[PDB]
Amino acid sequence: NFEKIENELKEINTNQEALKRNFLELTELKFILRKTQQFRLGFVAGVINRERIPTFERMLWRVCRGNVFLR
Amino acid sequence: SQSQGIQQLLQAEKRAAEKVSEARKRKNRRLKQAKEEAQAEIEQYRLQREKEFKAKE
Repeated sequence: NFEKIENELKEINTNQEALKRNFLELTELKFILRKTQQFRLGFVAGVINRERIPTFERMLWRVCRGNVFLR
Repeated sequence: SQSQGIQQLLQAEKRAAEKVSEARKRKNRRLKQAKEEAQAEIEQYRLQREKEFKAKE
């Protein structure tokens, strides 16, 4: 019985964490797709904490020699 | 605002597709012309071989 409880908690915690992570990642993906749907070229798309955007955008304009389109 | 970027992306792919499609059509037309000019030279060779064979006979 002790092993039953122990193994149930370990497995269920592990699964809960993984499923919650996947759920949050797909939640981000729902918004990413809805915004992206408004638009040989190439592109990438994603999500970030808003506070990093100023440094993120400036570094894209620094690593590429003044050439990048961002929304 | 964002509509200018949307139009630039759509028109960029259109411009690319046009130049590539026209160059692919030109490539196929050139290869067809190569085969036609080749056949004209091949007929001239055949005719020369026939004239020579008639002379040998």
